[PDB]
Amino acid sequence: VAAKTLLIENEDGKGSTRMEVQDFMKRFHMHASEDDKTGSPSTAWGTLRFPTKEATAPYLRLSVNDDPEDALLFVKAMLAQKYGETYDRPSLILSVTGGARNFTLPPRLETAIAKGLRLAAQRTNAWVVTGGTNTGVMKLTGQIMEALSKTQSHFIPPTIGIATYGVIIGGDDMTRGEPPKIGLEYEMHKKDPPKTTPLDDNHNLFLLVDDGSTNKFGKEIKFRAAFENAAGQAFAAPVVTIVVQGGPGTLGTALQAVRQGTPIVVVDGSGLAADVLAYAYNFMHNPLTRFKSYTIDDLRQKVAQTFNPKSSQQLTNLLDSALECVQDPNLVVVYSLQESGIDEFDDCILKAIFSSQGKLGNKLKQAMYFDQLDVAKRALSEASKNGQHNEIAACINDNLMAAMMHNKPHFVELYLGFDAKIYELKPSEEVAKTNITALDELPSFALAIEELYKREAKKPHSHVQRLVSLSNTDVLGRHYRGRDLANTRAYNVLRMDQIFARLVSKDFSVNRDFTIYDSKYDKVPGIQFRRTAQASHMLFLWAICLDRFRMARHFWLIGDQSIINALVASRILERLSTHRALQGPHLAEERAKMQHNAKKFEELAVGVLGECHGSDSHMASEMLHSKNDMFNKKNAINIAYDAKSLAFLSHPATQSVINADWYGHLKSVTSFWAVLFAFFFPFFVLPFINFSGAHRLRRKFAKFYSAPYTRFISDLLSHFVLCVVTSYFVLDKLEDTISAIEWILLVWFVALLLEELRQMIFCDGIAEYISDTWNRLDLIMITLFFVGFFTHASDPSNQDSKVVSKGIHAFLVVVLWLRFMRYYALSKNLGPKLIMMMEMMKDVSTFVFLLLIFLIGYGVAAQSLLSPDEDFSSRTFIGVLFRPYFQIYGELFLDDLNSEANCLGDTPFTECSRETVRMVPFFLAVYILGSNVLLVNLLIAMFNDTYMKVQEAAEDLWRKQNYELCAEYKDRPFLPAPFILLAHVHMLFMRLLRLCGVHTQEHEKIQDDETKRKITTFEELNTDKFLRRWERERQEMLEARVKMTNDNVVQAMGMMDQLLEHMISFRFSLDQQA
Amino acid sequence: RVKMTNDNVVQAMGMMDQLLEHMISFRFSLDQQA
Ligand SMILES: CC(C)CCC[C@@H](C)[C@H]1CC[C@H]2[C@@H]3CC=C4C[C@@H](O)CC[C@]4(C)[C@H]3CC[C@]12C
Ligand SMILES: CC(C)CCC[C@@H](C)[C@H]1CC[C@H]2[C@@H]3CC=C4C[C@@H](O)CC[C@]4(C)[C@H]3CC[C@]12C
Ligand SMILES: CC(C)CCC[C@@H](C)[C@H]1CC[C@H]2[C@@H]3CC=C4C[C@@H](O)CC[C@]4(C)[C@H]3CC[C@]12C
Repeated sequence: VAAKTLLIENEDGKGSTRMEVQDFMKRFHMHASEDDKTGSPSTAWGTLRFPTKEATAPYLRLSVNDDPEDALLFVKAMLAQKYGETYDRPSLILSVTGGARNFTLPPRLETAIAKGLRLAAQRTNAWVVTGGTNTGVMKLTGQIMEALSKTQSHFIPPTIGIATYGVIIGGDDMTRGEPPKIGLEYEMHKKDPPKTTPLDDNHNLFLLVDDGSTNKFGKEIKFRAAFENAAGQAFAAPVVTIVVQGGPGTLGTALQAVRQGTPIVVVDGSGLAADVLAYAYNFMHNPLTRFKSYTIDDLRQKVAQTFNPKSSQQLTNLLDSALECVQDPNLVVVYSLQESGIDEFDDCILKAIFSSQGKLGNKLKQAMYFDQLDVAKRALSEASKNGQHNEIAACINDNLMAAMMHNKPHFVELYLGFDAKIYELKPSEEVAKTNITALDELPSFALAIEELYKREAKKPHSHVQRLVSLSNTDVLGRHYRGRDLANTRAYNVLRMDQIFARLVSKDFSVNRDFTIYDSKYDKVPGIQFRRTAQASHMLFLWAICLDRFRMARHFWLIGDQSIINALVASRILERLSTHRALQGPHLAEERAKMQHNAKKFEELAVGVLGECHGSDSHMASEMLHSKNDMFNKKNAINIAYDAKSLAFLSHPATQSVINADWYGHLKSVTSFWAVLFAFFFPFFVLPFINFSGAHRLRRKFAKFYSAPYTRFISDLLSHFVLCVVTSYFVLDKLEDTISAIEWILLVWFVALLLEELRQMIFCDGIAEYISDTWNRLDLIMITLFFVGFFTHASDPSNQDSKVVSKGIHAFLVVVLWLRFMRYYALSKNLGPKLIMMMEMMKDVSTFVFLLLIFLIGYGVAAQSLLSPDEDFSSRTFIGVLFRPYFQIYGELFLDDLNSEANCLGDTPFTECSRETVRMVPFFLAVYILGSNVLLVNLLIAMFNDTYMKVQEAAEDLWRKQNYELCAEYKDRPFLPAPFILLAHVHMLFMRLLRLCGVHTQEHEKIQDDETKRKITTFEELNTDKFLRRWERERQEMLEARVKMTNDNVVQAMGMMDQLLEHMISFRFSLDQQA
Repeated sequence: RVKMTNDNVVQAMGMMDQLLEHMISFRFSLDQQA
């Protein structure tokens, strides 16, 4: 369909307005003949489709008196219709100029020129301005640019051809249609009488300058020069002229480009006027020994050989134009394959860009697009050596913001190495001040990170705009689900940090202090280091949020608290890969491979812990008990449990930290029986034990009874005394009145119900407490004791109510002794057997679902077959469901079946009354073959395959339950269970500190700054040692060595081909010298 | 074996760079001799 609306850019350059196609293209005019001066408005514009081309290039016929800024606005409106309003702006205008006739090149120089032009068009997104015809230099530029059109997706570089209308074949066919011509076919083989030069088929745009003449060339040179000057004025881009062969008109074009300030790159080895300009640049600028023999008379003889003028004054004017074209050494850049190299054409384009109109930040942006960091490093060292460090440091902010924009982390490390603070970032546009003080306290680097979030969110199919639109949060970061603050400042970094704290966990939170960024704290020691740490953490969280791995590695390496930030990263990238805001096919591989990158951070985090376990176990235990102040004073193993990293929690150094968090961090009593002997005799063991006056022994006893192992063995001893005293209650006979042991059981389970209600209501929440298995077993033993005690206490004198009370309390016996198995998770040899039994219970339920078929079928058939003449009752159903079971487990009741069958023979099934009654054996025979030889041994094979499947996963789940049991018993009350309600009375004393008295005094231990600086230097030394060892291990792999020697063979084969070409040139010079 | 042939490729690339520098010096001496 033809487009009726086009987005034309405004005169301010900050917006685009939709208009009609005829109303925008009425400013483009045309001339029907040479006598017409004002002419008609143009009716020949639209889309022309070439043969063997999938797309139709837009053509526009414009007048010679029309302005080139309207043609550049029409090209920008065509690019806005092609690739949306957020199209790629060009950074280079490559003016391909040279011979309009056919010019055969050597294949090494044409391959190097086409590879440099394709690499500059792929990297810089450059606009190619050529002649547009399919003959010679413009056809070679179209053959260079057609390889970039197929190998690169998304936005393509446009190849604009500016050509005269009267020489273009098919312009009368282009002028014979109602505009816009949507896909009109261009016939290059059509015989046009007055125009014989067809257009190039690989040119992606056409500008046909119409002065009304026919078969005239050179009428569109000044219009293409004004279009290149208008594009360099509009996009703030340098214009570079590529020159290959060429005539005297190309020499006058290069002389007018050198007079206009445009730098020109001449490719030597292309012959003609380009070799004459290369010989003039060799005689005028090059002091080499091959260029020492070049003379003005030899260059005049080469100009008479190539151009061949009719007069000697024209040869003197051509030699003067070749001298004045190569008079400026900055404006002429000579590229040779025998001098520069094969991969030096884009370096010659970058050298012409550095030798162009020189802004320093635009040269660093063009070097960051061209990706030659040694060129920008030598230019920054030359700018620092010339005393221009203030102009370098003024332009390093926008170059560094473009370096995080275009994702070049070696340039990020280059600008970070060139004396620039990472907390000295300022945005490109000014931020409007809101009435909220949280945005008023945000510094300029937070506005720079919010500018990079708004720049990354302006791309189409962006996952961050779908992340914000599915966030349902406020601009302060609260999830309560003003609109100008929700449109302009919606990507503020406090709201992003609250979305990241929600995206790690439900209870995860971060803490950022901007009050060290004031100028009054500049004299504080280490405030600049904490400023670089907070800015590296914010740019680190932005680097995960843009999923760039190497920039996140660089901000992880220059940041502090590396292990905690790597765990938080790996959790938020592994959860953000499997998220509904990243659903969609176009964000497919960024779904996948970033999850791959997420596993990379998990492996990275383990190795820094391994580097800590390479260095010192005691410094690693001092590392992992340190509470980071940016994450609400949480230790790193709680960050691992909230981050759910099972690979980090199964490490033995983390298990050394968790077993140091057991036993009160006391290195004397570590055995179970030694802790039981210390708990049974406290006064006779704890002075005699090793350490961690009377106040020191009281502090040692207070360190002993605040251990989680001591509270765990107190809860185990209280549960053992509970189960033994309820065993002595339920086995002994209940009296006619209420006994004192029933009052002790009532007070004991009343304290257990008060501790269960204190764990349910005031501690965690109802949905967290209902998800636990053992809390539900505790609730059903509370309900079983209260049902049996209400059945006893409804009628204490009835013996039948005592029978109902013991039959209700047998469930309490079975569930209480089964709840004694929940203390076996602290043992090393019992806990994975419990997790393997809980994995194996699905195979148990599969065996029950297999055996119920055989049991119900043989039970109904067997009980119907031994009793033919019997009415149905309950006892027939008990006779179905009873005996078959116990015939699986071994008691094959047989005499009782011979007595039930009423068979009177001396043989055990003979002389029976019913003749069909001696088939109960045969059904019993096939039942015990189906049960005791088929299904139970299928369990055996299912348990062997089940245990050999999930043994290591049961071990890693035991490590997660080990830190979950240590965190559960660290927050346990210090008293055991029948004292615990009295300890809840002490919690009621905390209620006396809460609201009425309000005299609560609490404090926390503050660590030393020297110990935290030693832990941070230990973290930086272990992280640098692990990244050096991991780079050596990545370089020491087999695949990297065979790929490195394959690239070195390919470079040695290129060096051998260059040495063979230099030896062939030396043999040709030795043949021509003779 | 793959580390020994990687070191031998690196030594052969250094010998090819020295042979290319000697051939460029011989071509510069043949240019200056004319
Ligand atoms: C091979 C099977 C699956 C097919 C069906 C066979 C059944 C219907 C047949 C095969 C042999 C038969 C038995 C053979 C002989 C007698 C003795 C007679 O005094 C009473 C019936 C009784 C006890 C038959 C009952 C039915 C019986 C069990
Ligand atoms: C079902 C497949 C596996 C084989 C079928 C075997 C069945 C039909 C056969 C095998 C042995 C047979 C029994 C062998 C002997 C006797 C004793 C006779 O006084 C009555 C029939 C009776 C009780 C038969 C009933 C049918 C019987 C149970
Ligand atoms: C290797 C295994 C399969 C051994 C074979 C077992 C079979 C053939 C045996 C085991 C028990 C046997 C039964 C035992 C008792 C009786 C009752 C009798 O009045 C008729 C035969 C009958 C019903 C037998 C039939 C054959 C029998 C079912």
